[PDB]
Amino acid sequence: SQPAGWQSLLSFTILFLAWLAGFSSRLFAV
Amino acid sequence: VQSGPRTPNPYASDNSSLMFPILVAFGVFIPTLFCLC
Amino acid sequence: MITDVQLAIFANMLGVSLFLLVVLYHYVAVNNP
Amino acid sequence: ELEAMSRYTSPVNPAVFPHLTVVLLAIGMFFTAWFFVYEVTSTKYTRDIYKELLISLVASLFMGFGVLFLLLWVGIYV
Ligand SMILES: CCCCCCCCCCCCCC(=O)O[C@H](COC(=O)CCCCCCCCCC)COP(=O)(O)OCC[N+](C)(C)C
Ligand SMILES: CCCCCCCCCCCCCC(=O)O[C@H](COC(=O)CCCCCCCCCC)COP(=O)(O)OCC[N+](C)(C)C
Ligand SMILES: [Mg+2]
Repeated sequence: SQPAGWQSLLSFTILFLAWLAGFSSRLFAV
Repeated sequence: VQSGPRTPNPYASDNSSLMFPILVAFGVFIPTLFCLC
Repeated sequence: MITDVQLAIFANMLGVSLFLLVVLYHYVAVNNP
Repeated sequence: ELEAMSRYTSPVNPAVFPHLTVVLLAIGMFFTAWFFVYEVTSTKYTRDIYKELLISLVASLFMGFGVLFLLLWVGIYV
């Protein structure tokens, strides 16, 4: 378990959750 | 013009039929996490 | 259909989880350069 | 006649479309996360192609069925 692989997995996960939070906070008019 | 009384759903029965598919999914997942060796 | 309260709770919890993951990333990277 | 036939049931009980989505979507996600990790921590020589194809196949299978059940829970009825 290299910390580089987990570090990159964490980066990908946090970018995906940022995407989803940006998409989900913009539905209060729909 | 008006149809009449609706029909009861003949689909399933509780404690066996609802959880049977979920259990099939679980039982497939576990042997898939066995093909490591 | 989703209500307004459910989606507001969802947005709040997701933002909090985002910032927790930010601080976790900083911790990991600093501790193991 | 319409008298000798039986009323058509769906192959899956509708009230279990949600519970069968998440289970078939969590596992899938899990498998995908196992694939991605494997591709970050592996050098060109060490990588085995068979494990790649096999985990790709299983993750894609569960993810596809889960996407179908999700698509069918929201009300598209493919
Ligand atoms: C939804 C939005 C999400 C944002 C996405 C951001 C992704 C964050 C993760 C990126 C980190 C990748 C790190 C990486 O190098 O992986 C690539 C290989 O990289 C991969 O594993 C994934 C590649 C996917 C690219 C898409 C391909 C499409 C076009 C192909 C024709 C191969 O690495 P290696 O081959 O191991 O490099 C040698 C190891 N060194 C450390 C010495 C470099
Ligand atoms: C850690 C655990 C994570 C495991 C993965 C979980 C992912 C699954 C989450 C998806 C939840 C969907 C929300 C939902 O189902 O609510 C919908 C409301 O329908 C909608 O309009 C919302 C649709 C938006 C959902 C699309 C998400 C897909 C993601 C791609 C970006 C309920 O609508 P209903 O009113 O029930 O419609 C059914 C009744 N009909 C008459 C229409 C048949
Ligand atoms: Mg059809």
